[PDB]
Amino acid sequence: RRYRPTNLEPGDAGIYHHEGHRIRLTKDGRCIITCKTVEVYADESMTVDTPRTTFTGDVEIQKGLGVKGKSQFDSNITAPDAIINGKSTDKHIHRGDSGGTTGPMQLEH
Amino acid sequence: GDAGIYHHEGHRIRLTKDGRCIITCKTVEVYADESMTVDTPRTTFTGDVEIQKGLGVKGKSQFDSNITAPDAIINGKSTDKHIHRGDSGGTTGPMQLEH
Amino acid sequence: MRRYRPTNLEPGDAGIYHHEGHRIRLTKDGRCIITCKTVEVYADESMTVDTPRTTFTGDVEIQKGLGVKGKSQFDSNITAPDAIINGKSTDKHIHRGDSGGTTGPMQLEH
Ligand SMILES: [Ca+2]
Ligand SMILES: [Cl-]
Ligand SMILES: [Fe+3]
Repeated sequence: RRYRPTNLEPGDAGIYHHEGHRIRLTKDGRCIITCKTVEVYADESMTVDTPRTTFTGDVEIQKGLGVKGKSQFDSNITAPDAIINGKSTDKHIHRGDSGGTTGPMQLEH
Repeated sequence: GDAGIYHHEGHRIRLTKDGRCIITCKTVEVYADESMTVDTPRTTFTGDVEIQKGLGVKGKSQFDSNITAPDAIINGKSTDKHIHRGDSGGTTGPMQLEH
Repeated sequence: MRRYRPTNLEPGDAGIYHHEGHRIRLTKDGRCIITCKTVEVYADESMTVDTPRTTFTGDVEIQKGLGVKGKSQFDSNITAPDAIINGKSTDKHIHRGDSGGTTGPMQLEH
């Protein structure tokens, strides 16, 4: 897919490359960047301060993730372990129905 | 002096002292037909984030509030369908709703 | 940081450039490059990134909620106060036991 819009409106402000990619400010408070690739090199940090950020594609995080609010995953997640309320899911047990202990989490069957 | 681009309505992109790049607007739309790469030690979103395809995380993840998912495959084992060796040497049934 | 990359101005470049050396540059072959110490984006309503893949080389912190439509692969441990899996609390889940009764809730590993 190639998307290099060229329309301009009265009052637009921008940075424009002759190949067609650009950064544009236009009416109704909109900033629109249209290009092949965006690279950000920020020595210290990037902050995105907005009520909602949406990524339409895949996201890869090469170090860690922290989330303060609730997370909703619509498809399966995979992890080597999930520590849930201090308890390893991989190795958790239960008090069994005869008052002993079960073995650890096992493969479905 | 600063460098920047400014719209009459008030939104702008500015470069200013101490290596700051500042974008201030109502909406930001980034269209990148191939990819976006953000090379920085820490990225912080102050609001919600929605990812419409998949997520991959190499490092540890810390969720401070509950997560929800149709299944979590933990060390190769379905959480939704997992069982245990029972306390009498048989097998339990699969994960069931809390009592 | 990834260094040793081309940074010299080419014919046709368009940008904004601060005296200190940070910059936003558009260069050949459809490339946009932001180089600085800090990036601060503020969008009063929303930000949308429409791209097949977004990569963050460092840590990410999300201060409100996260939603993911596709599959998620976590290569290291995750931690949460609870995981509601197919409608069932992981923290509090039970099983039918091996003797016709029911087990207690999830307990710490041995
Ligand atoms: Ca039993
Ligand atoms: Cl049992
Ligand atoms: Fe269990």
